Amino acid sequence: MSPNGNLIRMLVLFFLESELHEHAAYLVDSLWESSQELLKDWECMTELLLEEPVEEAMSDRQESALIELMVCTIRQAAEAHPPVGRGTRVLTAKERKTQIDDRNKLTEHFIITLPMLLSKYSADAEKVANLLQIPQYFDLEIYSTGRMEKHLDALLKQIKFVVEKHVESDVLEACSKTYSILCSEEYTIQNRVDIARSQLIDEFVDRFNHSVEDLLQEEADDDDIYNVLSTLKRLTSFHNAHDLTKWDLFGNCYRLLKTGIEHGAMPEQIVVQALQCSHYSILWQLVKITDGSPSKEDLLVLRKTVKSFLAVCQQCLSNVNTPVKEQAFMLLCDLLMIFSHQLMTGGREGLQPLVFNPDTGLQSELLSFVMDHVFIDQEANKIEALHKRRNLLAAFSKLIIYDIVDMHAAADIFKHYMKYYNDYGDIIKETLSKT
Ligand SMILES: O=C(CC1CCCCC1)Nn1cnnc1
Repeated sequence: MSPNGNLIRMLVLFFLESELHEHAAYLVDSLWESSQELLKDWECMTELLLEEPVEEAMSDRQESALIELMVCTIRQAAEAHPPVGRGTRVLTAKERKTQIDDRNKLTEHFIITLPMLLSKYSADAEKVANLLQIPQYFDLEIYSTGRMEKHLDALLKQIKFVVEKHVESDVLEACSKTYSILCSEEYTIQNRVDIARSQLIDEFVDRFNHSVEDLLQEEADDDDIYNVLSTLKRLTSFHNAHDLTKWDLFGNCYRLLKTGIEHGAMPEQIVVQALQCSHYSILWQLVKITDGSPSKEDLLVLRKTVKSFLAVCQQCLSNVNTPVKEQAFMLLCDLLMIFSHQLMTGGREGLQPLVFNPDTGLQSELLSFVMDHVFIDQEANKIEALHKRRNLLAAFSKLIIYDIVDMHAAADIFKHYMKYYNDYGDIIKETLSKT
């Protein structure tokens, strides 16, 4: 009750204060055999999180740490295996039984308690994002079984509050994925969630559209810019896992990107998001066309869309802001692979009119970026920025392998940059081998 409450408070302290466990998931995993009973006292945890003190309060950091530990215990309980990077087998009868029992407990519990947790910590993005990892583990059918419809409403109310209050890409993506899990994985609740999710979108599409018009008709305000970006961010987040094509979003993103090209003065984040959103619209347009039996004119309308967007991403290579370039590049190396001749695989030869070969000028520019932005002269931010450039190359690399860009002019650049390995590598190798 409060005995487990002391232990858990001290366990949060031992995690934070000692750098003996760096990963929460690993700490939990390590203790799991010995301290399962304690680590699945979820009523204790939510209590510690939700109650007000008598004495000694929790500090903001330790609350955060508790939530993270809690989410890790939930996973391990639900999944019944160690986390990614500690894995290795059959569940025994009793282990399976415990898994079903634990899943039931945490679902009933968290259905009721997750809306409350989200309410209290609604503005703490890192906490909210961490809490919204929880529904993926629920036994969704219990939203019907328990006559628990009141708490699904409750959750959806809070998810609405979160998206409405936040712009962080983690928070938003966490929300999107959550609607995703509540939607498609039970018919009973599907109709209810779809109604709440579609009403949410609507409110933002209207705000976005009004804001798009505000900005473009306009001397443009900081408000105008915050409204366009803020709303767009929400929609782009969702547009990855939700098919928002019924709202013609591609049109207003295209206006923001063309205005930015013409007059040069569109904020980098609006441009980056507008690109990402348009891209997501396009992929979803494709999915509807693959799966349906499309006519000639369907294909020809999608083609014109794609040609007009590849034109835009090309032009965006020349944007001063290097995040735009990277995004534009990323999308080019995505799209030119997608609308390659691969598109006519699996008896899909109807799609020929959608195939695109990038011209010489575009291949030259897709070489240019690599010379300028993968291969550059000159803590935690640099190990991250490296893996990005690594991905930018790996995405370019696919175009080389299938002769979509000039495979010889590419390799020439790879020569030029590997020169010091070919000229002095052996000598540097053997030298370091004797020290
Ligand atoms: O947060 C905003 C507006 C917001 C729009 C959605 C995400 C980008 C930023 N502005 N800002 C204030 N101080 N620095 C930037």
